[PDB]
Amino acid sequence: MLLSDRDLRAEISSGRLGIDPFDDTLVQPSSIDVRLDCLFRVFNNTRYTHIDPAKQQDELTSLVQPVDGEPFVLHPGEFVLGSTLELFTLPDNLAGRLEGKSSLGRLGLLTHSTVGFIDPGFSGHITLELSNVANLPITLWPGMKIGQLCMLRLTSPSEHPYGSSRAGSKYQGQRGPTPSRSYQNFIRS
Amino acid sequence: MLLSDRDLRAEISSGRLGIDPFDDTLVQPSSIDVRLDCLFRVFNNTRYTHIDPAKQQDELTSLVQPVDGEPFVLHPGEFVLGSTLELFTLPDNLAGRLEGKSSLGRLGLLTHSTVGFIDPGFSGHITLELSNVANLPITLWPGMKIGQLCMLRLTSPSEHPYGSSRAGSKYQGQRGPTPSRSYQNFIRS
Amino acid sequence: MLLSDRDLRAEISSGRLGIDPFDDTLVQPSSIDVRLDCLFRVFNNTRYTHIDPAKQQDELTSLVQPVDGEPFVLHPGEFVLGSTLELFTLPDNLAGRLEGKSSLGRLGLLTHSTVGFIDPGFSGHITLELSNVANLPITLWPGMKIGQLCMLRLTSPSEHPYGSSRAGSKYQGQRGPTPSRSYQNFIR
Amino acid sequence: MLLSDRDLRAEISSGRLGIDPFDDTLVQPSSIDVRLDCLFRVFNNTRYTHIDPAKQQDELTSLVQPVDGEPFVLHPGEFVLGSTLELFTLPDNLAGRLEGKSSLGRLGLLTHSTVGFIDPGFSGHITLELSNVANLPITLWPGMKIGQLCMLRLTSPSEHPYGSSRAGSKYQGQRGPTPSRSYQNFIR
Amino acid sequence: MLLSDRDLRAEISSGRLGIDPFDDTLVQPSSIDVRLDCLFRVFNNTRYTHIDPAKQQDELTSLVQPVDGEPFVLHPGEFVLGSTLELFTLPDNLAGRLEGKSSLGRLGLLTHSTVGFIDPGFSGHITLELSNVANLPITLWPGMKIGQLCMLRLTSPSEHPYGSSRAGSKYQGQRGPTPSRSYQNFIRS
Amino acid sequence: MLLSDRDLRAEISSGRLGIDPFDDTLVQPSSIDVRLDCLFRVFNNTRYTHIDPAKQQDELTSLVQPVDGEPFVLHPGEFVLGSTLELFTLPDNLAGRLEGKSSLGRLGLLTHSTVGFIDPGFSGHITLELSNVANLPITLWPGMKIGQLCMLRLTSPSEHPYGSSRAGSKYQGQRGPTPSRSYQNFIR
Ligand SMILES: Cc1cn([C@H]2C[C@H](O)[C@@H](COP(=O)(O)OP(=O)(O)OP(=O)(O)O)O2)c(=O)[nH]c1=O
Ligand SMILES: Cc1cn([C@H]2C[C@H](O)[C@@H](COP(=O)(O)OP(=O)(O)OP(=O)(O)O)O2)c(=O)[nH]c1=O
Ligand SMILES: Cc1cn([C@H]2C[C@H](O)[C@@H](COP(=O)(O)OP(=O)(O)OP(=O)(O)O)O2)c(=O)[nH]c1=O
Ligand SMILES: Cc1cn([C@H]2C[C@H](O)[C@@H](COP(=O)(O)OP(=O)(O)OP(=O)(O)O)O2)c(=O)[nH]c1=O
Ligand SMILES: Cc1cn([C@H]2C[C@H](O)[C@@H](COP(=O)(O)OP(=O)(O)OP(=O)(O)O)O2)c(=O)[nH]c1=O
Ligand SMILES: Cc1cn([C@H]2C[C@H](O)[C@@H](COP(=O)(O)OP(=O)(O)OP(=O)(O)O)O2)c(=O)[nH]c1=O
Ligand SMILES: [Mg+2]
Ligand SMILES: [Mg+2]
Ligand SMILES: [Mg+2]
Ligand SMILES: [Mg+2]
Ligand SMILES: [Mg+2]
Ligand SMILES: [Mg+2]
Ligand SMILES: [Mg+2]
Repeated sequence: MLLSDRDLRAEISSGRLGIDPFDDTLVQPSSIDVRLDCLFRVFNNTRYTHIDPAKQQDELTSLVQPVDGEPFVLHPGEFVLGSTLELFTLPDNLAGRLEGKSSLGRLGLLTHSTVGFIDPGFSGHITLELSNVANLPITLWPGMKIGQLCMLRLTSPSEHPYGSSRAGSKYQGQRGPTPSRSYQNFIRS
Repeated sequence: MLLSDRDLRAEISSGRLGIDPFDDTLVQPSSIDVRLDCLFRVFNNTRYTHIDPAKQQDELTSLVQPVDGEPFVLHPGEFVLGSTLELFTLPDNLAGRLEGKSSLGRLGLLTHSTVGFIDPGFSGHITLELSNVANLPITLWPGMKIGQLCMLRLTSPSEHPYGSSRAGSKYQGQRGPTPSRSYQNFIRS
Repeated sequence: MLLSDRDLRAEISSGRLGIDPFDDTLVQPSSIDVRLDCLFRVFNNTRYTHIDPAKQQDELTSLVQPVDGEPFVLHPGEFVLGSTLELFTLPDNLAGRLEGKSSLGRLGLLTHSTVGFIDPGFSGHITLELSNVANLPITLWPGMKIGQLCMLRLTSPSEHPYGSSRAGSKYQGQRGPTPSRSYQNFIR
Repeated sequence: MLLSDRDLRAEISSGRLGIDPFDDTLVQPSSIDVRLDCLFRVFNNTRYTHIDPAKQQDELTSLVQPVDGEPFVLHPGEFVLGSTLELFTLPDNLAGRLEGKSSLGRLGLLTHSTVGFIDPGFSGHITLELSNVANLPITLWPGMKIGQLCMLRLTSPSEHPYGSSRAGSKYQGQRGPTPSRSYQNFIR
Repeated sequence: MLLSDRDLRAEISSGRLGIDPFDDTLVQPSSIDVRLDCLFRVFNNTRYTHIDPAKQQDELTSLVQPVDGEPFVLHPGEFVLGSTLELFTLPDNLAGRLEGKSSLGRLGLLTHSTVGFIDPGFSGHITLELSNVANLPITLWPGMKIGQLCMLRLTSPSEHPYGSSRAGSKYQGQRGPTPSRSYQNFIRS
Repeated sequence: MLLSDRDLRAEISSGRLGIDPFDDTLVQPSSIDVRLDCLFRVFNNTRYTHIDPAKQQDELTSLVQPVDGEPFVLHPGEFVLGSTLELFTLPDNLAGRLEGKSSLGRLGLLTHSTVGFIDPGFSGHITLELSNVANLPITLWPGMKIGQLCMLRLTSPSEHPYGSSRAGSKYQGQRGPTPSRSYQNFIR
């Protein structure tokens, strides 16, 4: 069951779904448009020879921030991490889905990739995997709309929400473009 | 809540969900298979130096149509825009999700790219961002199944559906592979 | 309507949703984490000049298996097919959605791509389209968590589920990383 | 034996080595700098599925010309054909070698491919295979210096020079960015 | 000083410059056209995580041979190793330079890897680094002309020619597409 | 006319061809092997939208130096600038040609872009355009042999050698991996 605009506003003003800062004009028929932050992470290490999801690789990424008023330039075939301006707090009976915007998709900007679910009980900023598949570089302007977020009802409240210790959650209360933490609790055969 | 085949047909023959032209044999257990049109847009401009979502960039794409009976050839690492053969009209209490087909995915043909939602009240053809990630070119045949569409029930009807002036919608009643219109109402810092 | 952890377990232990082998610690607040198998398919043919979805192209892929304890190395811009360790059986009133994991996405590993739908009544392993978009190769370890699966309620049971002959389904009971079968019943 | 600036000028003003239009300020210590024309060929066909050197493939390329004053934009990983402003006529006792310029190499501009020889007796413009390996598009301005050309003495005059019918030459007197003609006299 | 056709034939028929098999119709005004063999090496290992020129990496390449009458298909952005049909034996007073052919360069086929020089005294087949920069795959036909070879006079014969033990040569008498042997005698800081 | 080993050593020990530091065991039958320095330039700017050879673009590159004993990792499809350990001084009657090494070419390591000419009179280090075309990253070790240099005799001494003001030379006495200076004296 998917929340409409009427029921989204109702969740926000009742304080059960948190969006901060919230702006009413961003509410769309079925979802809410979200905006790009001003910090990015680039993959510009020259020491590592490979990425091993089983190891923590500290210096794999660098923090970059466009000079104010200037854009960040995403080169063709480059991959960077970005963040949402807004902070999201979901209750334990709602699930989120993050999708890109059609306007940007049509330019060749892939805006997350492969990763849907925002878990019930999640609280923090959202990390965005930004990718360019066009043959020109794209200029990203901090504060621009970058994606959109819709809410699904769950059948019943989550027994062990995100951030609870039974779930073993890696990203509760995350801030910037946060690097991968897969080495934590890594399993294999 | 996701509509099954039974309830999809029921929506179509009651005239609340529009598909044109409709073909019953395309209805799947949980979704409906959709077909590729015969118009494409290619990014073959040589004047622009970069893509700026904040500006309208008119001559960024060219319209192309395969000679009849011939295929469109998608080169490895190319990106093109395509369209659906069908025209979709959604009511204000249903939302749509577009996904690729597993048979094509396994060949290295991406269909949706970063984007998912179809808004309640939307009406028109659907633009497809087609990409090739294999190491060989892929021949696309106009009229082929290219993807699939499922419908989600909303919690309550959309207050300000797609195309309504409160939503500020850019694509209502779109026809061919439509270029990006992100410059319209563009916000930033 | 999306099943929570409580209702997922309830489906599994009532035998209506099959996961094999099942492991309870893989159940997440809204979904269940799934693990990578040890067979892959690589696109290393040098005879074909193009891919035609309308023709069956037999030798388009090769089967590869890492030497035991070793990883499979996914090169930047490479595309391979993988499989899930688990075998999934869905009832005819549930649908599934497969998504990647945020920890791996942040590394540049795209796990499926462009396909989300598991059909009511589907039974088999899941084939995964694995892709690397970083500028370094990634080591994939067999048995690692690779993705996650949630379940949606349908409005009513599927009239003609997956694998039923009215649906014309190509992949019922699939085993390894299965090649594309689009040539079957191809329309244009 | 490689001609120096002194001996190059001597060949040009004696009329044995033709450069047209010639400009004396383009002569360098060991070579002569050459300039980019204003016509290009782009590979933007969507009908062909592969390149077969053994077949003539007519519509493989399109002719493009920047609007006057504007640059041609070479995208990262694109490949285009260009031409020299100048027309070169070599005698039958000199051979030419074409190389890029270090100022452009350092920007990521590959300017000819993997080819260097200008055969004795060749006459015509030179086709340039232009390539970008940087991560940003490069703007090429018509009339810019794009490469350089030096001359080697042969041990003795060429018995059957370029363009002679015993050599079987495909490109004698070529004009614009000329598409490949490998299908002519193709052996296998 | 560069040998012309006249002086090339004279070297060949005097037995000082060896080409086997020799074909007179391949002699060009300033060079001699050379043909592609029928064995290739592809880089299709999945165990190594990086290339270290300092280590021998045995299974880095696989030997492949087109089925007879069929072509080898070089994919866009692929890199393979090939060989010359001919076996070259240079004297100790001549140097060779290998270059591609203009007809193939214009199709997007790079025939070697930045490499040029063939050393006085060298004897064997030549390994070719084959590369595709077009957006379509190229079909290479065994026995096709693939490049060309000219000869430069040296100021005086080579004191310690190629293959002599003072030179420390890695490839004397090579046969097929031979993998890199840089690990032999590798120096660093 | 191309100098052999015998005549190269003769030029070096007579002081007319400068190599510093020189090492005799690097002299090869027809050329002299050269070694990689320990500074690189990477193209990691995020402000510029395109490369314009006609404008100086200051912050286009960054200086990077591997931690001592560690390698520099060149990623597939990356492009960096490097330098030669040695400093070359050529006389005004010799020309140089730079080429890669076959052992590295076979690994997928491109070592100069399209260029090759070293001008008579040139003095300084040589800037190397390093490129990776394999599907795995390559580790470059500072001090490794990276390329080779041969010498051609000119017909007669250069009238206006490199670095002379008539030639208008941009790179005389260059030190590290020097960025492009094409904007200087740019014509169009
Ligand atoms: C999303 C996904 C599904 N599947 C499985 C579950 C689906 O029910 C099944 C079919 O997916 P479909 O998208 O329906 O594939 P298809 O429509 O091209 O072929 P068919 O005629 O069988 O419908 O494949 C995968 O194997 N891998 C995946 O990544
Ligand atoms: C997912 C998808 C949607 N659509 C259609 C259906 C959506 O209702 C419509 C708009 O999608 P949006 O994602 O909302 O595009 P937008 O937010 O950038 O622009 P707008 O101001 O109009 O909201 O586009 C496509 O054409 N192609 C696609 O791939
Ligand atoms: C989809 C998405 C989610 N998130 C957030 C919301 C999710 O609830 C949270 C974790 O997503 P998960 O997919 O659950 O990541 P994970 O399973 O690898 O790690 P964990 O142990 O924490 O479960 O990350 C992002 O930051 N970026 C994204 O693109
Ligand atoms: C081939 C090569 C030369 N060089 C040196 C030797 C040359 O004498 C010098 C200039 O090469 P040029 O090719 O002449 O560069 P340029 O013509 O663009 O600039 P200029 O005005 O200086 O002529 O650069 C390198 O630094 N790196 C290289 O890869
Ligand atoms: C190197 C080069 C040469 N040329 C010219 C000068 C050469 O003499 C001519 C042919 O080069 P070749 O290398 O001989 O081309 P080819 O052998 O494939 O064809 P042909 O039968 O004519 O020999 O092309 C270019 O146009 N562009 C270039 O980049
Ligand atoms: C240019 C070229 C040369 N060769 C042959 C002829 C050369 O004399 C020989 C070695 O070339 P080199 O460039 O000298 O290779 P190297 O210095 O890395 O190794 P070595 O210790 O043997 O000198 O390889 C090829 O096989 N393929 C080619 O593309
Ligand atoms: Mg929208
Ligand atoms: Mg289906
Ligand atoms: Mg999880
Ligand atoms: Mg110069
Ligand atoms: Mg020729
Ligand atoms: Mg050597
Ligand atoms: Mg060269």
